[PDB]
Amino acid sequence: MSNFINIHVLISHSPSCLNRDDMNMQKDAIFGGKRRVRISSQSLKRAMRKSGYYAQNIGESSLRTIHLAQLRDVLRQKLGERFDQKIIDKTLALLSGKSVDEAEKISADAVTPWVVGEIAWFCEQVAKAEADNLDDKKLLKVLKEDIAAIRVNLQQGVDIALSGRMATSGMMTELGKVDGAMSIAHAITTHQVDSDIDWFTAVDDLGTQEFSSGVFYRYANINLAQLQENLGGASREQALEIATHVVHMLATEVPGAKQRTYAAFNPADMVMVNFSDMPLSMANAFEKAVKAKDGFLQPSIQAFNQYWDRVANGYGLNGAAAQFSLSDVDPITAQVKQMPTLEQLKSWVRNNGEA
Amino acid sequence: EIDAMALYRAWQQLDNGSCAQIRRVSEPDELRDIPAFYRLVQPFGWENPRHQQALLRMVFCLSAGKNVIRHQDKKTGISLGRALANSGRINERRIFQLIRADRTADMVQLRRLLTHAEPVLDWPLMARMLTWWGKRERQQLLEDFVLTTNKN
Amino acid sequence: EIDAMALYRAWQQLDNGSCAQIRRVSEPDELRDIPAFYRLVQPFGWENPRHQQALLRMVFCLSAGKNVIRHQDKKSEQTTGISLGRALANSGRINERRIFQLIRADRTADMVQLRRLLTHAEPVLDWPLMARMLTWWGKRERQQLLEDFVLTTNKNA
Amino acid sequence: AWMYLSKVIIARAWSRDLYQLHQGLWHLFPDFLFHVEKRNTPEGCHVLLQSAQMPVSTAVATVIKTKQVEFQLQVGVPLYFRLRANPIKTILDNQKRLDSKGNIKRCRVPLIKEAEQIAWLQRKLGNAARVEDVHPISERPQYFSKSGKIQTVCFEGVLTINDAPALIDLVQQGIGPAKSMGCGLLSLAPL
Repeated sequence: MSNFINIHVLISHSPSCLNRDDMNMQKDAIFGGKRRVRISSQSLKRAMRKSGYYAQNIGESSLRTIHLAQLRDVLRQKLGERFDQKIIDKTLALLSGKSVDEAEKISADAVTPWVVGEIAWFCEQVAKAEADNLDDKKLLKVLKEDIAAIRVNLQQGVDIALSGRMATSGMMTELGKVDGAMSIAHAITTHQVDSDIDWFTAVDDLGTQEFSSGVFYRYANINLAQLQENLGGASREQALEIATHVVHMLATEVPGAKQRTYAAFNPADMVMVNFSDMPLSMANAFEKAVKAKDGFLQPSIQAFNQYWDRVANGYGLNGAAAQFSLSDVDPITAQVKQMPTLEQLKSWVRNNGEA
Repeated sequence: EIDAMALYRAWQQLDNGSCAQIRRVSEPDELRDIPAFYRLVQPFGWENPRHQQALLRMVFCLSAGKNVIRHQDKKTGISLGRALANSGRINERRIFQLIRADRTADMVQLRRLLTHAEPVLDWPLMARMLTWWGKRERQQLLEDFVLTTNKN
Repeated sequence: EIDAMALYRAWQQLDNGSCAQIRRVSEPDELRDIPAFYRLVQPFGWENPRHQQALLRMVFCLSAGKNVIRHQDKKSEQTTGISLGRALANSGRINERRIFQLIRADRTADMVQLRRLLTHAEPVLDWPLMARMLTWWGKRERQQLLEDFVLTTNKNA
Repeated sequence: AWMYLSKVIIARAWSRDLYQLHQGLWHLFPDFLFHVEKRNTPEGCHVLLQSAQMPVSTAVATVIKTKQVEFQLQVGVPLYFRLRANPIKTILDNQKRLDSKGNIKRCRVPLIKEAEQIAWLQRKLGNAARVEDVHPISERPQYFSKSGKIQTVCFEGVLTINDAPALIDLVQQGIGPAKSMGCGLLSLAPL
């Protein structure tokens, strides 16, 4: 029973039109002295969130906004048959800290994530309080007593239980603070994307590099205890189910229309999952930027494996570990159960690292 | 918000059987007993409860006849009280009688007035008035009427 | 003199491309390397060399963002509106030593630090007053900034 | 089929604008093609320069190194390449502005789709070489002061040669519009 599960992913896809800044340029980042192409974790997260896989296997995603008026209209249309409009308005008002009239514009302090199931639950508590002659103050007081009952509703807002939420006003300041379970890094390429060439000297002499594809390292880990808590006390099984869908999405999703370069042929380029007591990232396997052989993918896997060996042996990691890669690279010595397909890896995660 | 001119033009183009079938109600809520009504107000958000008690009123009034309420564009246009006063067919005491009438009875009186006067007015303005329809709005009605009747 | 609210209104209605392109500078003089700047500040007398330095400063601050500096007109009662220092102090986001190290910061060091403070504090203030302050920007206008900051913080507590 | 290639720098003084870079470059020559490799450093602006004539260093335009090359390319061999250009389309103004001659203006508009840009590359190279691998690096728009704006793209990748003299023709002529504002220069390298 280890508390952290670490997801290491090597993914091969285009290095362009993925994640741009304010000036039409693809994001990047310097690592080990070389410029890598970067996809930013906000982008990853939101790409996963709005993905179809998520919609079909996790649920509906949170409703993030700053427009309380329009949220008011939405909540009326979506809950209006179940509570009276006045109870809805009261509830949104108590949670946001703003007055809900029928004005045209009502802004919160910041863009906040909203779960409609959660809001509905609160509507229940508000209406019940109204029938029970409770003032807002002891309402807040009693709600503070059982929070897990509020977190149960995050099973309809899993993205929030995963990546967290802060509130600055309303009752949400004491009932709505959620500490995210999943930590996720920025995707960085394992290699330099600028062509490794001095064009001056080169013109005298008139591994092979890829250009329309690049190899990215994605790291994420999930704090199971934390996920269970944020979900209102759900079981380690439900945890592991969600963590599994995250291993999948992390291993497969590319922001925008684009997808993995070899999407139609294999299901994943390289994936390793590893249970542990303390999270640790493998990015340092690429501090020394990878140099091409037949492209960048298997020299990257080679690096990943060599480093995994040295770290595991050095720091004494005897937690469960599984890896999926259909490349024949020199094998990874430690007790790392190899997985023939992706799905088998996913089922190995679903089963707490034994299947 | 709920489109009002749309609904107006909808009513106006309705088929005679339908219109004749809706006209038969004698109380707004009875519209919920009539299929044609639902077919009419489906596009204008009847499915959203917030609007229902509004739609019910709007339609009820329109149900005075196919061209009883005559909409005229503004050059705030012409208010209901203004119009009823302009007609010259409404005695003041019926507005009196209307603004002290109870729930539902008020609307019945209103529709009767509409059929008697055949007013010319800014339909969406009336639409909003019906949308809220409280003590405020009734008082506003009587005031518009009085102030008009004085000058004319 | 230079019309302030005009320059503000022009900045509020500039096209987002030009806007983002301007924001990107890291020193007022770098604005000279940008076309959108010239088109922006030409109607307000950039062509007169007396007014140039000033404009360079004003725009630089505005370059914090299209809606970082929120103008608010002075109340008819009050003789002047909300000055910069009061605004910053009112933000609650600025530390006294930032202001202190601001007024002791050298030509140039100075504007960069101010812009950082502006983005951080997103102040509501009487803009033309700020504009004047930027027009002159000498020892006593700096010292006045520190005064307003310190005194407002003490008043409010 | 000769040329020479030189790494030069222009002091930040003259390197403030695109046109002034042009000027700085011709003033060290009593035509050519160039590629900007570092725009402002404090020292100034690094530039790779392909030319017919010999640069000699000036007050604002410092020549760092110079060597002089001619091309021997064997067909069939694959090579790495780098090219900054501005893919466009020429249309009638939708704003329907008019020309001095009296009729509607023409406008050059950038191609803003990846596929279109690569298509533009393969087209422009045509029979000279086939592109085997390309990535189309998006860059920030460049402005200049007449006054105006060009939108470049930087292709890096791998091509295969299909007609050596044709490709060499391309390399010395330049590829695409705006040759005088940094684009056009195609650099080749051995795999």
